[PDB]
Amino acid sequence: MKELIYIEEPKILFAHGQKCTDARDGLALFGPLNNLYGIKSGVIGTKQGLK
Amino acid sequence: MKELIYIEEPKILFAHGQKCTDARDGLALFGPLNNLYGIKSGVIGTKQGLK
Repeated sequence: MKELIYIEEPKILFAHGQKCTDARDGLALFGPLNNLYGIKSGVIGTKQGLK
Repeated sequence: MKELIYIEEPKILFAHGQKCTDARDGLALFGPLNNLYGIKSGVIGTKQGLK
């Protein structure tokens, strides 16, 4: 037989120095790294498409 | 002796549809017309000058 070696799943850091393999799970529980006060979004498109 | 008329003071609109001749008083009581979630301020200068 021929050996296959497994690499440990990398961890991505989130807010408060917390680590988690999953991005969605870690982000939903610990939050993002920096504080964005708000997203002032600009919208361009059809008036029907704005709805 | 010559005539001298007076014009009514102009009013400026604030939040909640409220009007006030002054701006400092108008903001101090009613606030601005639109809401900015936050101001992300970037600073360029010396280390001493950032203090």
